[PDB]
Amino acid sequence: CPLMVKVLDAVRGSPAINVAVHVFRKAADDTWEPFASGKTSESGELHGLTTEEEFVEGIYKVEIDTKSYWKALGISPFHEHAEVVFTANDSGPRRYTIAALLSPYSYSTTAVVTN
Amino acid sequence: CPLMVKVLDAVRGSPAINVAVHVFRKAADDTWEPFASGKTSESGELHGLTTEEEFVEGIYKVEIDTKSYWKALGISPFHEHAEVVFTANDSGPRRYTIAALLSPYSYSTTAVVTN
Amino acid sequence: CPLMVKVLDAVRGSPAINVAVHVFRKAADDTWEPFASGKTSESGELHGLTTEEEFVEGIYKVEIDTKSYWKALGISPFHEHAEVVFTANDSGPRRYTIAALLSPYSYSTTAVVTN
Amino acid sequence: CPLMVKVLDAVRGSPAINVAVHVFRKAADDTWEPFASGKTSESGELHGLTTEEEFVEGIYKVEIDTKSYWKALGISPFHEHAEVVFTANDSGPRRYTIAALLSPYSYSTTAVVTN
Repeated sequence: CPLMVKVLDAVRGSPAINVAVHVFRKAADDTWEPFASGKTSESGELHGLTTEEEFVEGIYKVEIDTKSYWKALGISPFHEHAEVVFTANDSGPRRYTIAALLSPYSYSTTAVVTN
Repeated sequence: CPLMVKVLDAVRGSPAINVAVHVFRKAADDTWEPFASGKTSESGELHGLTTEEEFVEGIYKVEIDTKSYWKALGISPFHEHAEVVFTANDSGPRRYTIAALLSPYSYSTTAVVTN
Repeated sequence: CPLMVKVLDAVRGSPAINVAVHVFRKAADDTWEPFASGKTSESGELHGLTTEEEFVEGIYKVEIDTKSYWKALGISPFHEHAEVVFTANDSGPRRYTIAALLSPYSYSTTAVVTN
Repeated sequence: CPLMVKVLDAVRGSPAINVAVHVFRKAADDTWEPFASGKTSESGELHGLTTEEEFVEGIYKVEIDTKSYWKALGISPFHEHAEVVFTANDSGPRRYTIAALLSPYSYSTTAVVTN
């Protein structure tokens, strides 16, 4: 499991369920190419985005579609989406978990990098 | 300013106004003695809690009454309050800003300490 | 599993391992009585604090011993501990997860309440 | 002040000084056009990015160059930058403060919007 995304809802105190997540990898010409995507589960998690073979070193962007999430709950949001941009490095630990905690006008994101 | 408290509302993207704050200082007998209190202004800031003279070395607890804030807005939140516990002035006088960012089921708190 | 605690380290991007956690329940005379305690595991989680039978409605305090955590890593911290105070209510969902994200001068805490 | 950016360092408990910030605005062709840039002062604040006249309705991206900040301090962080993407001024002019709180493997961002 090279890359996992976990999302929490700070207003309801719950996993953020059915949130669209898009992962991109930066191409040689500096454009962002679609890499993987999915929707978070009932546990707020998104598994199976990629494989060890495909997840090579490079610069990745994870876009979490927070605006649509809040709108589906009838709550007025600030951001278009939450964005997490990072370099994958083979030097460090092998599993990346991108965690996000969502409020209508604020979010935090943390990388948990483990073996 | 020896001690300032600032509170923001992450649902509205606004200062958190009229938030009650109580400060305690640990006494010689290990009990929490009342030290100062007040409420946040329209800027979400609380000034004038204490003075350079009165704000001696000690262990302090800043209780931010988040439940009363949310309930006055007609919201049922998770926490009773946010509690911020820290040693102050152990290396001489510092200026402390205790900030808090509030959501119904989550909060963050940060200290900014200047010499 | 009525109550679980999960702690993350924002500096290292890792679970916060071997963090002491103390849970208290408020007594009739307003004092805090020890209720349960433990240390977080290699995954940053603390399971088995209590049982459904013992975890009755009431006001609880969870103290996460952040100062000792940072000192064991050789990093200079601000807070004595992180404190999470809440009322357990049988009305809502049945499992409480108290999550905390730690930095030397800041922390956030979120309640994830699920069935 | 139409747009202000404020950055804090959660390791030091201090303003984050000399942080580069780039603002982009989505153009008619869907590309991110450069809009304004600057760097945070000793207060961790960045003023004077734009004007009431120039800060028209649009989708804006505030890129906060967190990796360069940490590397200038001799630290290897996780993220490339923190990106804050939002529609502005769609209901008339507002004053936006975009705040960010930085840790090597985590950040939080909050918008405070006033009329």
